[PDB]
Amino acid sequence: DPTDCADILLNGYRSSGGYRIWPKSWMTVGTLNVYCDMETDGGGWTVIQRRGNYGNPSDYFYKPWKNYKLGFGNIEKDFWLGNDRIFALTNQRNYMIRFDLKDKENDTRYAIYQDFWIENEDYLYCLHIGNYSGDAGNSFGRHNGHNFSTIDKDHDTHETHCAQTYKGGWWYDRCHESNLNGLYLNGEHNSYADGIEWRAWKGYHYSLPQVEMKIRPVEF
Ligand SMILES: CC(=O)N[C@@H]1[C@@H](O)[C@H](O)[C@@H](CO)O[C@H]1O
Ligand SMILES: [Ca+2]
Repeated sequence: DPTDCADILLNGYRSSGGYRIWPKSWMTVGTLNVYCDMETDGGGWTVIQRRGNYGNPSDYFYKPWKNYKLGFGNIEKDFWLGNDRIFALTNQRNYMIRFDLKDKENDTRYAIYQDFWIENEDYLYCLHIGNYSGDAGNSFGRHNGHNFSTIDKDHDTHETHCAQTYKGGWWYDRCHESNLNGLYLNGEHNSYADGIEWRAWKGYHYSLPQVEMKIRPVEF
């Protein structure tokens, strides 16, 4: 019955954690276990990505198209939900995406983008995002309207292979201002922009230790 975490919240469940949901497209992707953040600004957020120090290698997110398509990781630790699943959820209705970022000093920033959705695999999971708001700085905006790229599939608009240079699966442009699926370098680093970066806040030489991407219906 519940199609996402907002529905789960409206049904009375107030605690954060894993829940089974029935997206409207369950006939194809099936039911899914998702992590629901029921605390941030009222709750009802379905988490689609998370980075943290959970024991996985620093290059854990350095995976090919197939892995990003199907998803990988544990929803209670660091993971990527899966593009087919993200497509299924973002298309069942209108969602906004929220980015929660935290640095090593435990300070935090967030960014909200309305009308968040991606197209299906045939269209290379092209990204769509609306207006920005928040205090982290608008570093995801430049990615609007770009294809998804991975180490084995260059779909960006640069002469080089953005994914191989910056190490993640992302909607690379030429190449990025945000790189949340990059290497887990934990803090300051000399290498150039290949860690978990959010340019508008910490520049290109600081890999955020903890980040999360989560969605909630606009009509919440
Ligand atoms: C990590 C990254 O993509 N840095 C690019 C830089 O290579 C490019 O020359 C410049 C053009 O303005 O824009 C930056 O955002
Ligand atoms: Ca290229």
